Amino acid sequence: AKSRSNRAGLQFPVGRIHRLLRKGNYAERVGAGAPVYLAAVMEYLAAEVLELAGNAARDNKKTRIIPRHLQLAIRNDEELNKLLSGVTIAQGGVLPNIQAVLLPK
Amino acid sequence: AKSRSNRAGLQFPVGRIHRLLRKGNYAERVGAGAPVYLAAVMEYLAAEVLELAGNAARDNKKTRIIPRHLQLAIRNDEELNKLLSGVTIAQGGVLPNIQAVLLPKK
Amino acid sequence: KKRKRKESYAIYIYKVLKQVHPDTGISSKAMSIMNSFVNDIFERIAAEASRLAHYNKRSTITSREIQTAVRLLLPGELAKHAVSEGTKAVTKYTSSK
Amino acid sequence: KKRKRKESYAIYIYKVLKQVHPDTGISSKAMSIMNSFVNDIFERIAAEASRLAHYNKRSTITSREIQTAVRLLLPGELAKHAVSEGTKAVTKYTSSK
Amino acid sequence: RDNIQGITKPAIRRLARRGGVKRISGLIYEETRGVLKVFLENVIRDAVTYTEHAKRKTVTAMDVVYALKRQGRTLYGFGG
Amino acid sequence: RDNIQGITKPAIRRLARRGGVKRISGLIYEETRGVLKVFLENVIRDAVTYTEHAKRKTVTAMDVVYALKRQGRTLYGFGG
Amino acid sequence: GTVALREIRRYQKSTELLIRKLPFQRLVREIAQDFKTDLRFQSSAVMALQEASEAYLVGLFEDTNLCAIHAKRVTIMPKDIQLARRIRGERA
Amino acid sequence: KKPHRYRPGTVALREIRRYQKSTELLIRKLPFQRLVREIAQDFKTDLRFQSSAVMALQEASEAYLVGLFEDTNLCAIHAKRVTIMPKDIQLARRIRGERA
DNA sequence: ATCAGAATCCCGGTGCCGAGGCCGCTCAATTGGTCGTAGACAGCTCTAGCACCGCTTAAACGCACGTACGCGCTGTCCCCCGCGTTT
DNA sequence: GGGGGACAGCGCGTACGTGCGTTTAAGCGGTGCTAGAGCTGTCTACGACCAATTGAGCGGCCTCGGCACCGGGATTCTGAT
Repeated sequence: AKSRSNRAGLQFPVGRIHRLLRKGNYAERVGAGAPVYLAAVMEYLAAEVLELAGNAARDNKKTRIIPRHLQLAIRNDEELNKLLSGVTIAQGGVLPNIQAVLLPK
Repeated sequence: AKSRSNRAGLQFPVGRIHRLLRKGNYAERVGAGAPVYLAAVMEYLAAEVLELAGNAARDNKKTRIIPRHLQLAIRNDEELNKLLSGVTIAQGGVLPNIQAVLLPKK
Repeated sequence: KKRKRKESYAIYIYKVLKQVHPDTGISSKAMSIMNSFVNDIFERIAAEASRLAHYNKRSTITSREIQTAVRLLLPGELAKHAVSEGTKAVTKYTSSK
Repeated sequence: KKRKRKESYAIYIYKVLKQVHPDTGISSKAMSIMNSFVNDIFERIAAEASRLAHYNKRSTITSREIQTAVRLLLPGELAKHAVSEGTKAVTKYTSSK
Repeated sequence: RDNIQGITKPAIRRLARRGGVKRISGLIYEETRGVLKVFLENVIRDAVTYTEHAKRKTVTAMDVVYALKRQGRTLYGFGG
Repeated sequence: RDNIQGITKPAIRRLARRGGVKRISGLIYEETRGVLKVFLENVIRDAVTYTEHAKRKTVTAMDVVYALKRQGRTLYGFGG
Repeated sequence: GTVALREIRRYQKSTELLIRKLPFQRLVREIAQDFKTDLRFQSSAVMALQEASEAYLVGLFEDTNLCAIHAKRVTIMPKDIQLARRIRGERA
Repeated sequence: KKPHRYRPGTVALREIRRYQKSTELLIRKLPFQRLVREIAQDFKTDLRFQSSAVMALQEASEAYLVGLFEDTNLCAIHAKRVTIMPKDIQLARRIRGERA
């Protein structure tokens, strides 16, 4: 009748996350507010990643977000690079950076 | 009657490992030969560790295994150094190793 | 004759993009990378919550366990802001019952 | 008035020690280090077996899952030594079953 | 056929100058090929172990990303 | 009180000699103390979080082992 | 010197696979032949292996570059790669 | 007569050979306990500590510092020097990835 | 090459406090029995992996040439170090 | 108090960057087929659960002997010769 996602004020499926946690064999009993908190945390992370991807998309005048925007937006942020340290992005690369001794004199 | 440890001839327990696998929230269904396999693997790893520790202790003329013997045993073996790479051993140290350029000039 | 039903979040990814950027589109491999990121973060938080529940000898995971898991896994203020809003994401979850 | 019934492997590791080196003793600090090592490698193998059971979408862990976990986690000849001793342990356990 | 020479020294040159190197020695390529062979001898071996565990012989991308995340190199991309 | 002087110069000198350092510069001690502060402010903070989840105000060694194994520094010692 | 740094600046923006996929696929099949005989590979598996190996070696190359810069040099040396693998823990 | 003085570096290698075969804590226990309590005072006040926690923290910190000094010495040897430098420390940290 | 001179390794006297053996409890392994259920196995299908081959051309091999940086050497100046004394 | 070591300056030359002819096979793309990944049905042997039983695992005490500690002989680098 009424979904738990809109009752919690979020949009991600709370029932799908709760079903994944129940048969994911993490605990014998799963609480009610824990998948809601998980959905809120991953929704905030998704919003931050997508808004930084939109920043990188309007940097290079692109109306479609590509993983190049994700690569340029996951490494410029110090906190996201600290969290995602050994994370490899497909069709990615490195930031444009050149050392001072490599510059011409 | 007969325990599963003496049934498989292993010193390490099987019922304790099976209970820890069942109550450890690992899987819904837990097999029967897998705790026997785990007990055998733990017994061989323990035997290899104490064998290298006994070799280090008999190298140092000691009949009691100090953690320095464990440090000299694990880090000298390349498989134990590779597998236990980030493992910090309490009351231990480092292998005796001095670099070539840090040696005094003759 | 379909083979099987997929298990992803691409429609929810597009909806989140529509709330954040109503005029910017997405590509397919970007949604695949984003879904892989979602699954990895979900697995990390679930494994941390399971380990923390096993540390305190509890077979039940509540919101406090996953709050502590979010605090431990996420450095910076990204946990701390998620300390606040997720809590009120609990609260209007409880106020709607 | 005892406090609690703890869980350790003080008898088993000493039994293997007297099996191999009958003239060698061990200290309680080394006992604690060895028990922590056994518990940590047990947790690693159990997590690998659970992840491999979820990898095949299976709710049952058989001997093949822990065979693959030993083949993956352990490098060198110790992996195939553990595979051989585990196969012979399984056949001698089922023969004595 | 030995295809370790298929990684040509212009390709290693382009990869090294991608990383921010302006002068590359001639002996860089041999150790680069050796490190690549070690990495493809570990990760593909782990993927072979997964595929043998799956009662298959076709190496999937999910086994590849499983081998990559097992060694600590999390990859977002193919497979999911 | 501030205990930055608690990590004395002969202590860092002995830690460098155990690390096999032939000659120690005078500016080694400040950065060594800073790296020690960074590692301690990570591990002790994770231990405080672990203790705060456990409804306790006493920091045990088992939470220290939890915080060390969370960061990948596996320790076999006190606590278990 | 100038054209090398110019294509360096071009290549810090570009994202294509610099390794040609057919010799890399042949090398992957050659290495996998030693483990298990008569093996098949999905194309996405080969692309993921190529991307991850390229990213890992680019990280090794920039570690080598900063090691050589630290050694008061600009031309990289194999001993910089050895030191990077030793400190990184990738050297057995 | 002049006193017997050893060469500079011979004594240093002598205590390297002495300390590479030792299992004692070079840092004093009570200043380290004061430092641990001072650090934990920043996060939460009136926190109690076990002695085993302080000893485990001291052992882990000493092992991490010994590994850091080993990598710093490797960087200094790679830079054709026998004296370590702070740039060697930051080089070993950024190769190890410990700098965020 | 060659000298004595301090640092350290080793052996005997001894002592002392954790370590394994013993006493005794007690609680989780063991076993019997039963019912649920996930997967072993076999057909059936449909799909992409592989092999193939022709056309175009991107790019590597390699030679010629050049020039700029590793590196050997030399000079310099000073930074910790070994040692003595005090907290 | 000082003396070896970090650092700065300068020449050697050679080893790698750069340019171009040439070869080498990489890349794109239709075709078939077929081994095999996956889906569907069945029924079955293996595992979870309930309860009584026990014997090995663990708390407590002890007494002893392996290693901690001291000094004097011998060894072994080590600076001055």
